[PDB]
Amino acid sequence: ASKRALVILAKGAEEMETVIPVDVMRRAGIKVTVAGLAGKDPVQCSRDVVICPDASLEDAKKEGPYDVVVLPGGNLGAQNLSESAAVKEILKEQENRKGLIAAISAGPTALLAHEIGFGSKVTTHPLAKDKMMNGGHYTYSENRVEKDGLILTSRGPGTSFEFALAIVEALNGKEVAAQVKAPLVLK
Amino acid sequence: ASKRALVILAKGAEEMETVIPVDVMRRAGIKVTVAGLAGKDPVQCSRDVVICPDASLEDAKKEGPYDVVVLPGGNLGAQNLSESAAVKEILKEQENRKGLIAAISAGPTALLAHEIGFGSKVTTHPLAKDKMMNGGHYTYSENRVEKDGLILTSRGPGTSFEFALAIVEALNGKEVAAQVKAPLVLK
Ligand SMILES: [Cl-]
Ligand SMILES: [Cl-]
Repeated sequence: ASKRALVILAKGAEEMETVIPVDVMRRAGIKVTVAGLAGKDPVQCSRDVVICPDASLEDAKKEGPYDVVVLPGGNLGAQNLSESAAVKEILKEQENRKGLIAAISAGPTALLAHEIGFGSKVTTHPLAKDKMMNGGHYTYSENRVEKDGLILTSRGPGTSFEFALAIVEALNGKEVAAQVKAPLVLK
Repeated sequence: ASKRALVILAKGAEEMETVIPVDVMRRAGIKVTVAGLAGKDPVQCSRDVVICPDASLEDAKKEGPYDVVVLPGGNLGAQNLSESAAVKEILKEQENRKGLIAAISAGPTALLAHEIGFGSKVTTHPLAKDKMMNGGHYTYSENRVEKDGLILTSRGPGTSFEFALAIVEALNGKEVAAQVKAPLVLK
């Protein structure tokens, strides 16, 4: 049976960090739900790309659980994720069931907000390091993609392919990830 | 005065190849119009990401000319671009005024359809080479980004950052492109 991903899309999300993992996951045959934090309406991302979600988060969360919960970054997107009690419950549920949780750039700061995966090695965008590290609850990594325990993290738009393909490797295995990689014309 | 980009968005467009250049161009302070080929309504891209355009192409073309006309790829997106008389006229106008024309993956095959920039060195997605080369009207390149005459081309999702930053260098110069690059966390 196909693996399922939930991608939580908030106003101010980094659109590249949203679209790259959605697209690459779908290339891997993962069933991806782009879920609007605020409802079903279109979401204005950080650089003004407007994306129509597949479903509201309210609805999508009723179709859980998912094999991965994905948090794109963008500073204001991550702030919105961090403020959401719905996100908090989704992430706590995922952690409790030992499911993959994946977050990129500023997205990992929502893990901090919701007290998820403390004691894990994490990376973030370099500009989000100090936020993420407030309290010393995680160990920092400068790896382009990091994985420790349940928590898969990555740094920025420029690491989004590596992040997505890591998610694919975790869910569908290394061979699938390599087959999806080739037609992308990555370096 | 700010440079202006027109990005033509057709059903079946590769969403990564649309969003990466839009986002990176806006980071460079370029004023970008995402123009819907079919009108103002949301566009279903190749991997089912749904993007709401800024304007219809019909409207956006009245606000020309632009410093760059950008054609994302995706096989079916490029086919739709190739069939459009509106695209044909936009591209012919741009060529006539010696403006930059930029196309990625399958997107360059619309240049072939519309007889634009014959005799230029071009690259495409490897799977779009034979289409592009039908007739021998261009010279093929395996460079990740290629530029010859008016025509800037690139290969795939994985070359989209390099493509976008080439557009930025052409419009706003190398220093701007380097400053936009750093916060992306590219390899
Ligand atoms: Cl940001
Ligand atoms: Cl395609």
